[PDB]
Amino acid sequence: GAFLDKPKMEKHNAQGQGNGLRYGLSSMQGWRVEMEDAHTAVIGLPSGLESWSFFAVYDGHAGSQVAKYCCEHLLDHITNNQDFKGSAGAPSVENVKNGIRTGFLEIDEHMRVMSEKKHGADRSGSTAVGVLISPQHTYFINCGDSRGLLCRNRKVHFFTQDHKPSNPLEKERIQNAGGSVMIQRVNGSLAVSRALGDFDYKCVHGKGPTEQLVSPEPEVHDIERSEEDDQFIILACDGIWDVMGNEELCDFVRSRLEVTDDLEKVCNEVVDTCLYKGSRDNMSVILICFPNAPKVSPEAVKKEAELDKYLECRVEEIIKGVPDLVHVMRTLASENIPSLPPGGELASKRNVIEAVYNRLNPY
Ligand SMILES: [Mn+2]
Ligand SMILES: [Mn+2]
Repeated sequence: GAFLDKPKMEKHNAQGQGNGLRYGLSSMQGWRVEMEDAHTAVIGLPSGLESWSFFAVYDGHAGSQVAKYCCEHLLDHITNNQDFKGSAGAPSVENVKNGIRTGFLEIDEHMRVMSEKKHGADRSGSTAVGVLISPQHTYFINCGDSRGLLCRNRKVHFFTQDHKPSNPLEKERIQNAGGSVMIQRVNGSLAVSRALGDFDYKCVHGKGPTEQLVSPEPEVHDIERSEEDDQFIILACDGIWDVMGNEELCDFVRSRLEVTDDLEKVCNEVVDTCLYKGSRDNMSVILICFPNAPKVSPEAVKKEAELDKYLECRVEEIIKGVPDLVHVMRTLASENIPSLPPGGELASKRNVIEAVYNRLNPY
């Protein structure tokens, strides 16, 4: 159980475009000794689902094996089961909703036999959150305390409910399986009540797969798509949500979008803003934009240039002693500066403040 001396801030990104979608993503190790986050991003799906897309963030615990496996294989376990292909024509809401349940339980069990057969030593587990997007529906999927949300019409239209042990239904299940919730943890150890893997928590004799201490059962929500009102979707692991709320991040992402159409950069900003707000976990963000996502605005760009220039002068004028960056940040915060990005605050502006500090105090 360890942190690094200094955070690994190297971004891993991806992007793509298709089916009237644009997407960006950013993943960062941060203060943690390991990177155990994984993700999927694919526009255009096999077997006659060309117009479908799928995205997901996977937050691994006690190693990355479960996450990494899910990130390569969860999609086919979901679409290649009889429940997903039940009816004859294109799959229905129930086909999709059940297909995901079956796909989740079947990959979990599949990993359990692989781990048994090969004598595997890892005792890892993983959250999953994502959307499966059809020409007319966004199907949110959640299993764990990773979280996604839909921004529609400038507002938080929907978000996923984190599976926490102390949530009433999860508490009920955990107790009926002969465990308890201590403070916020399953038997005082595990911070999530749902996850793939974690097989040591799925050994309760004579209880179903979905009635163990930790369930792999997903929660699925069908939201009907809205060409006119749908703006963007954020998926991210708990490393983000720990330090930003739904509305905030939603307002922040908007404010960034009005400045770039570069989505990897928007995801970098979210991730950095969070590290600077105190987050010490691995972080991974996916941003998927619909055609009526916020547009780059000339005025917004100008306002950011003006703010940036202002922040640069404030840094120099403060330097006059020679205070360190931590102290300059302190002074700047005490100045109560207007027009900082919404949700992001001073933290979302540290990269500008620090490059300036470095220009003026390089040694
Ligand atoms: Mn993790
Ligand atoms: Mn995490």
